[PDB]
Amino acid sequence: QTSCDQWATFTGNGYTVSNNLWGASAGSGFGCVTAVSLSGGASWHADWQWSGGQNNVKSYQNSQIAIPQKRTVNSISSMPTTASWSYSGSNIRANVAYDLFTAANPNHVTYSGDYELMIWLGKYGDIGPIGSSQGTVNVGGQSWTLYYGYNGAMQVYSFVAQTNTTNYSGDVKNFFNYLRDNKGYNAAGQYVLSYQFGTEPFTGSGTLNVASWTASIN
Ligand SMILES: *[C@@H]1O[C@H](CO)[C@@H](O)[C@H](O)[C@H]1NC(C)=O
Repeated sequence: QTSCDQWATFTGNGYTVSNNLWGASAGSGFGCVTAVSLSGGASWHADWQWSGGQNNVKSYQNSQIAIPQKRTVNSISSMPTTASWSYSGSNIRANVAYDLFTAANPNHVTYSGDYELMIWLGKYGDIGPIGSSQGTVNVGGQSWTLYYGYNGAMQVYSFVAQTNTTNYSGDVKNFFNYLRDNKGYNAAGQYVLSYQFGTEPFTGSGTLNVASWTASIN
């Protein structure tokens, strides 16, 4: 279905599509989400138009998978995912990214945590991730510009693709493994609270079409 309501969600078959316009207050405009199909993955698209709040994210329209029982990062064997998307619009200042929160407390709220892991498959405009660049890193056979910094008490790591990656296939476990082995990330004690994919827009007008998205925890 379709909806532009601030907190609309469409759930089914282990997937949830959310408008999640948490930053609508920061500007003028709208955001709508359309869930086409949630069978064997999520096919959907987000449409929006925003002005004002130059560097304030207006929302994170996204698709995510249900996680019945939280497990530690190290205990998980693989977190495979595939994504086929495209962005159209004008003066697009936004990204396309996976978003995952982890915390030592397995019952932690799922929209935040000790850490936030982002994987930006796309980056439009002069927008910037939380923190500062830590340089280039290789994960899953692809190069990424890694960003790190605090957003309050929470630590945020953002792996930003160096070219828009519209057809992606990877294992999120590779990213956690990188942090565990290079940043002292406590993979043994951190639980994966969420596994999401969507777009954080700032200004402009755009439509993120997600022809296909799959994600799972094994
Ligand atoms: C993604 O595509 C837009 C539009 O061509 C471009 O401006 C931007 O630099 C690209 N981003 C990356 C990470 O290549």
